Amino acid sequence: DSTASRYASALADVADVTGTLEATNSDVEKLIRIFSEEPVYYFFANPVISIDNKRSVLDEIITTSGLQPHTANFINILIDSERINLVKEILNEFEDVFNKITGTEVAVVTSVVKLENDHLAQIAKGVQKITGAKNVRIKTVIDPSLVAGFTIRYGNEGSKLVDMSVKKQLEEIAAQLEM
Amino acid sequence: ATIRADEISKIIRERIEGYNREVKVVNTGTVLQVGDGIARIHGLDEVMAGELVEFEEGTIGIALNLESNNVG
Amino acid sequence: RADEISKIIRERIEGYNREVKVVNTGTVLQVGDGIARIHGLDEVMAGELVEFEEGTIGIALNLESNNVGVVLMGDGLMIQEGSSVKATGRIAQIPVSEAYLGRVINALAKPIDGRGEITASESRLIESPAPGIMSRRSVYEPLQTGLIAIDAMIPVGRGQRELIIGDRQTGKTAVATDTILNQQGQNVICVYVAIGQKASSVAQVVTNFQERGAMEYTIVVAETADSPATLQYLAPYTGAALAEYFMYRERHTLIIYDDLSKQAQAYRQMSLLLRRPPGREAYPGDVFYLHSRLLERAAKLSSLLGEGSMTALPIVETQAGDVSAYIPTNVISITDGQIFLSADLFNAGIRPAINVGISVSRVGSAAQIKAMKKVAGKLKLELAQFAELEAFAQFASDLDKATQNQLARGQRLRELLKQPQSAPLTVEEQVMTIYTGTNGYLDSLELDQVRKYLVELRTYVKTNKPEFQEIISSTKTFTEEAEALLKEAIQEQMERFLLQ
Amino acid sequence: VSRVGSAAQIKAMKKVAGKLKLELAQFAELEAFAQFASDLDKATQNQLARGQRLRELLKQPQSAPLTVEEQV
Amino acid sequence: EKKNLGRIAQIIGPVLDVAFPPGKMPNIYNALIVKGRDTAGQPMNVTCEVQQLLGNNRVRAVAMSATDGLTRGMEVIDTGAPLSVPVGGATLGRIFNVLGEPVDNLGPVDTRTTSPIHRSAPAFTQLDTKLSIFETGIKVVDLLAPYRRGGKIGLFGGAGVGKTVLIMELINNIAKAHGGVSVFGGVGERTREGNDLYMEMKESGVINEQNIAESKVALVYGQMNEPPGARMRVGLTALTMAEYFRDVNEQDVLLFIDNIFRFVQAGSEVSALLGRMPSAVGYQPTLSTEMGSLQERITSTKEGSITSIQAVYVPADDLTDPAPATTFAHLDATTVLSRGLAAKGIYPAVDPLDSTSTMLQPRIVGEEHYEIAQRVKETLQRYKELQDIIAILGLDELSEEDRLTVARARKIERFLSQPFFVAEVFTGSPGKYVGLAETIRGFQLILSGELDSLPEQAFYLVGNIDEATAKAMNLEMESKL
Amino acid sequence: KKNLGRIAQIIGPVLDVAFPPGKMPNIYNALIVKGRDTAGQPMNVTCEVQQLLGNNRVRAVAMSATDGLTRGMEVIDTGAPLSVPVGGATLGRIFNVLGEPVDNLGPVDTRTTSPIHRSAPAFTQLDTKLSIFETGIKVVDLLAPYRRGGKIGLFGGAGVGKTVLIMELINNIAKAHGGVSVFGGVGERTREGNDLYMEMKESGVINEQNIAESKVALVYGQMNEPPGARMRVGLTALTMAEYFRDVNEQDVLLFIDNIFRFVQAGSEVSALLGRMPSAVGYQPTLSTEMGSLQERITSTKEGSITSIQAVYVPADDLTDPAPATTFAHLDATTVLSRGLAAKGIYPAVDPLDSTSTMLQPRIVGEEHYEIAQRVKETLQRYKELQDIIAILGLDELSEEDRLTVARARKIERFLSQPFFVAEVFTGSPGKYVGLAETIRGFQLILSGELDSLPEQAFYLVGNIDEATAKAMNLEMESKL
Amino acid sequence: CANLRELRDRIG
Ligand SMILES: Nc1ncnc2c1ncn2[C@@H]1O[C@H](COP(=O)(O)OP(=O)(O)OP(=O)(O)O)[C@@H](O)[C@H]1O
Ligand SMILES: Nc1ncnc2c1ncn2[C@@H]1O[C@H](COP(=O)(O)OP(=O)(O)O)[C@@H](O)[C@H]1O
Repeated sequence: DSTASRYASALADVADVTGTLEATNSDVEKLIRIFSEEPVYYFFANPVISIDNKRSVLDEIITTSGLQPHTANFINILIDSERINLVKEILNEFEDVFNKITGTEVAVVTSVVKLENDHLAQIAKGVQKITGAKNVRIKTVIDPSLVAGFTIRYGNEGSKLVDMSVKKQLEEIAAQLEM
Repeated sequence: ATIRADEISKIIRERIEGYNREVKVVNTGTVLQVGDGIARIHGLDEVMAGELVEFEEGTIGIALNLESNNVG
Repeated sequence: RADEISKIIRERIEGYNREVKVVNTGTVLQVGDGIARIHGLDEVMAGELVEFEEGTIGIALNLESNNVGVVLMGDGLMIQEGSSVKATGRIAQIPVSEAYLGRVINALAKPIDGRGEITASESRLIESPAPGIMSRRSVYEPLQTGLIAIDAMIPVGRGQRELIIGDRQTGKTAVATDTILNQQGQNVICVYVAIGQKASSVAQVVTNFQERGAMEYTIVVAETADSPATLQYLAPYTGAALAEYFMYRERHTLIIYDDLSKQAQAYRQMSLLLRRPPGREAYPGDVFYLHSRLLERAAKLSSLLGEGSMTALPIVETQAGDVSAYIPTNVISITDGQIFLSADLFNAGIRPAINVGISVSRVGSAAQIKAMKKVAGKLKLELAQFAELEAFAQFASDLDKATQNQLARGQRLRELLKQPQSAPLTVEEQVMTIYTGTNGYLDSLELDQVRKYLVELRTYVKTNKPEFQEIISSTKTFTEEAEALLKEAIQEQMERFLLQ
Repeated sequence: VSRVGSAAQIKAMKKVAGKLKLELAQFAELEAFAQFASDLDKATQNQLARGQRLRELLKQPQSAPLTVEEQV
Repeated sequence: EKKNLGRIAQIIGPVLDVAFPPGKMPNIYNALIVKGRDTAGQPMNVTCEVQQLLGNNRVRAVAMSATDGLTRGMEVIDTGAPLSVPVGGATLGRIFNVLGEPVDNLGPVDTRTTSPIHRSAPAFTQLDTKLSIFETGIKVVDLLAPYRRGGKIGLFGGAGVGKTVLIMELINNIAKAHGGVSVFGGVGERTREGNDLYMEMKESGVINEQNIAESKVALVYGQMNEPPGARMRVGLTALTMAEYFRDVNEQDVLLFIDNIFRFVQAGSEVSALLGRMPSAVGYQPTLSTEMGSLQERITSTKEGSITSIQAVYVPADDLTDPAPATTFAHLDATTVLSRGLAAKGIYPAVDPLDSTSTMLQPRIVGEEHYEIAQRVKETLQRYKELQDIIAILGLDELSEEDRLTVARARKIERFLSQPFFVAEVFTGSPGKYVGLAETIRGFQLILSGELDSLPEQAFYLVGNIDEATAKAMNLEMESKL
Repeated sequence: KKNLGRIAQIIGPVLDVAFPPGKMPNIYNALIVKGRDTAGQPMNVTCEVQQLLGNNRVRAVAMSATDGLTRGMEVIDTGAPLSVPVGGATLGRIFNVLGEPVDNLGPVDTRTTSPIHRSAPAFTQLDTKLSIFETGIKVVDLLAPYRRGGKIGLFGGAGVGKTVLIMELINNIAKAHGGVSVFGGVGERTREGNDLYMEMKESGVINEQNIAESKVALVYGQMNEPPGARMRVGLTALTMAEYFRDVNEQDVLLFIDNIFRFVQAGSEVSALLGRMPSAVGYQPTLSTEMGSLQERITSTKEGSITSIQAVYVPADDLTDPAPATTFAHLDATTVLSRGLAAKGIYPAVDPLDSTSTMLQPRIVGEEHYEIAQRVKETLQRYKELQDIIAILGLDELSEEDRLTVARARKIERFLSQPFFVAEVFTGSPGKYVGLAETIRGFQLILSGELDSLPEQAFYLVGNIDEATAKAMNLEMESKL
Repeated sequence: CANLRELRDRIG
């Protein structure tokens, strides 16, 4: 694994052993939305700033957004150790680890136009059957690359890919060369 | 170190249950990364540099080089 | 036909219908000047060559946790750090067929000569398990290397992986070409892979084969210098996959690699780029494993597998004429013997420059035919005695007549050994030559004229006593009729040579 | 070696002894080769004498300035 | 042991880093098979052992077969114990790879009993005291350079010198005279030479193709095709397959571990693969420890001796570099097979002069044995000296106080040549086993001065000295005709 | 283009620049850095992308000095792989690796610019006509003939030759060759570049009056340039030569001096770049980079790029990777030895080590091949008797072998040459001697017909007739 | 190798 994945797995194990899992995931989404917007990330980095000031402003930004107590201790430990400069990647891989532990698996469907909810739920049935995940989450992205249908980027991270799309004519012309 | 020996998920769970909470571990430590004859133990803050630490099986170890978290 | 050519397109257009398969597809983190540390490929077998969005196929060797580090089989300038790279179910295979005979190829088994495009429905995986010990057999029949030095004192039987190792520029490529050029009457499909050699030298070798007519049966797998690291790595395995097919289909073969030091240098390149820990000489962890994996798949199969035989003949270029370095000692531990081409013996006029000493052959006289088994024994013994008496070469001052005669015969025997460039000595000639030299029949001549006398003798014999051809080609034992015929021919030729 | 050659000397120096580098470096070979000798002719017996008298005159006691004529 | 399913996280070349659940973890050297899937469509399983732990439940393991085709995430299964080698009377005759599966395709081997590879050392109380001479059955070895039972032995000579007929003689003579069996342990053996040796065995009666479990060899062939973790562990596989024989049948076992420098080479390969920082000239840092773990289980336990015979190949011909240094720190008898002697035809080609043994000392061999051995070595020294001068002066011109020395030197150099129970397939001579007492008395009679009249070719290829007198008396009978 | 860069880190000559995610340059893509100078605002330092680190930043080596660059400086990617101006305008000017004029004349035109890092020529089109070449040197026209339209290597120790030989070879051939010559000062010392520029403009090659007429087109990435520059000035010379061989259809003669700099600068950048170190200290991709230079030099049915790279053997480590990889590419290699220079035999070309694949008899002429074989054998016999001579005395060997020793001395001194450009080192004028004349000289030398002349009469002599005259001069000076 | 090669030459 990576260090970010290790910290994310720690936070996910906490969200397991304490019954605050979905609240923890929502709080991590809030926290990564926070630790975007470069000024605050640069503030929590740049170790010349005193650790006391850093943890005090951390306490304030916790009591502002009202995070879960345990994830507040998590980001506080991240500040305590010198591995706070990884916090964006950690909160990013938390989605991976949370979904893997909870049993949900992400399926990215890319279609030329917005995909309707009924057929999206049918694609969810398909991805759920081929993978074996409980509450498969389909985050769709409208892309102009294709021509007619959809690509499914389900799997660990992008790895598996099934598609009825511009890849059809692509394979057609490519194996039409056949040289 | 980016991959620090004090970064096992179980180990950081022990620290993340309490950040600035109840008094730390005195003499009990879980061995990790017991590889090239050099076991990196987490905890053991009371270890004198050069201690004679014992293990579960009964294999004695000298605690020569003990870092900020891992008493190697 | 002006639209029938486009009508032909409709065939494949209606043919391909694209069922929905799973393509392992991940993003490219890092393009590392030959390596592309792509990310996200989870279910990719170690060795599946991937294809990018720009058609730059590359193999996936270094499968780390969060980034599969692939190496590019092409000039990877077009990768865009984000172009989703797809995997292929191929495990780095190449198509193989009989129609590769004569067309030089690269490591992709794509023809580089350009005079055609070889068709093939059978494909042998480039890396493959070598013959097991249930299938491998001991070496029976010899591979006539055309040289008296490497077919009398040190043989090379079919199935034995000898080693043409020597100093820089001593004749390793020329001796390997002499072997491939002799191997004409026989049925061996001689695959000559050239790793890292310049384009001009590969052109010179292929045009030499085409001039001599031995290019009908020779796949010169050619890897130019600017060819990427992966192809110079993969070329021996490509030629091995061709010769393994030709062997498994009952045909004896002869795969002659070129510069295994350069092959290991290309592996050093791709590994050190892929960040794999280096051992001695900065060569990576598995060099010995590597050279064995492509070099131990060369042996005689058994009767129930098809009697075929892949007889490797590597060329390990060692610098300053030593075996202490990593690659020469590794390939010497792998190969059944070796021959040492020494630059000193090369500049001293002995061409081929085959060191008569330490260049042992593990098989020994089990490979040689009965004629060689009888004559080359005395040849090896007399060359050993002449090398012992090489210290008395000039200081033999009216010494004992045993010493003087033995030293003179040895001095003549080494000019039996030396022979012209790309001159193939078919066994029917070299047996009579080694006989004439080892039985004193040319002790009368000086050191200079042995070459002219022997060329004239071989011509006269092969033109005027064709029963020797029947005996040596068919019976393959130096029996009484052949012996007496050779003696009489030597006498007549010596007489007319004195008449000049 | 000198990569500028006698192009960076006065005309007098290049005229009197410009071939001196190669002549002397050649005499070094004839000296090391005629240390061991048998039946030396007059060519060698006088050439080694010339080379000896040509080596022997570079023995400058340090911090003693030699004007250019004192070398010519 | 358990369904310890993990994922094969990182596969760098042969080394494959596997992860494990945080509960159960295989310790070091605990073999694990991965439920792999080959490109062909069959579920072939390449076996591995944990060479190193990397902490975060990921045990860095090296593979005993090619890793070409191992997806990450494949089910890796722990065995809970080191590589189970199918020891027993069953593994007497067949060829084996490192994991213990017969590759000679004859049939399956009884895995009813199996011992782990990495069993630890014997103990101080279990080691035996008396430095006991090991009667080989070669007159040269038994006289000049004796072998230590429970010790180590180096065959410096390469192939082509007659090493294969020598080791075949040693195995057949172990099965004939002694009560034990041998275990050829070819480590990194070039497969052509492997099949050469196997066919030489099958045609020399050493192993019976018609009768297995009656044969006298346990072939363990780690071919150089196999990854570095394999041909490294082939030595230890042969070692445990012989240690079962030792500590279960109380019989003298012979390990013919092929040239140790390949084992040390494989150790260097696997350590450079694991990334552990290399030591001196380039062998692994744990070179002394690893080669000592291979060659310390070669000890004469109270149950029985397990004496080995280990070829050693010095790279660039120096005793100085660590691998031959750490090996010669262990060897107890070093016998070189000489190429010129082999070409002469003084089979066995073992050189009488340059071969030496630490057992030769009188308190170990016997005072008379030490005296006669030192006198034979001095005589052969005298002959190696006078080989220069008998060319110039002749055998007659030189003094007749050492003409006796040259004559007895020819007699010794010939009498050392012994016909073998294996050379019967080649030449037709029956083959004579020569006890230590018989060769001692024979050399005492040759060197003392009685047999100064027998011809020189009467000692060539003969067994006991009375048989040499019989040869000479037959030559005397035929002299008239 | 327009894709601003914002250079993140500057670790020595290697600077990596954090592009936006969508708009990232490819590998080997020129990056002109709009950066400040030491005094004043405008300055354009060039960089080529070496690898894409994947944190939206790409590692680029610097073609100008890395001093004066700010973390955060704007930089655009050109999108063109470091184009170099070639054509009729490149004739006569000394060029940077960047593709600029260094001779302070009027700037070149950008009408016919060409990419510098292009693909190799395919084996389908390779012209292989084996024709010997007469350079002018006795030894390396006889003992190791050169292949016209083929690579040639002047290997040697530090200062044994290989630049005075390059100067004499250009002084000989650059007039004869109708096609232009493209000299590349790859990491050569600047003062020797100055000497070569002056010698070209004085020898009528540059023709300073009509600069557009010259039969030479120099590029200098000389010794005092950042390791990026020496990494690619060889490719600049190759791009000019490849243009003159692809379009102008004329056979060109590129001299690269110290091609070992093209590998050592690669080492100094590869260390910082993140690539792991190889053997004795060079880059990992030593062989592939060296091939990427050497393979583009091939006669390709449109012309013939004959080339003479003055390879530098690092301290005469003839087994080092940098010459060990170039021996495979170099056809008519020529190993110059400090051993045969310490005794003053110049040129310091080794008679034995210097070998060529144009010494095949049907290619070079039968009598010439036989004379070359006899000379090499006599020198090999001398090198084998060097141990007996040095220790046991000259007398302790045979009296035929003594004739072979004296003959080897005569030969190895006769293959000395007074160069026209080495007159400042010798003090004596230079004698250009053809091929047939040196063959006719060696025939009489090693045929035993003239074994009476003194050894010094064969030293530094143009032809055998001049040696005969010097014998008379020396015999008169002996008694006089 | 300029150190090892010189010693190989001297040993030869
Ligand atoms: N029998 C022979 N007669 C004449 N010349 C020979 C003979 N054998 C070899 N040569 C010489 O050998 C040279 C070529 O040898 P080779 O190509 O093997 O050298 P190399 O550079 O080591 O090869 P490579 O380029 O594969 O390293 C030619 O110049 C040729 O003159
Ligand atoms: N023919 C010659 N006569 C006299 N000296 C020479 C001759 N050739 C070379 N030298 C000396 O040897 C040196 C070798 O050339 P140099 O430019 O030093 O090579 P590099 O460029 O490799 O350092 C020259 O500087 C010169 O002084």
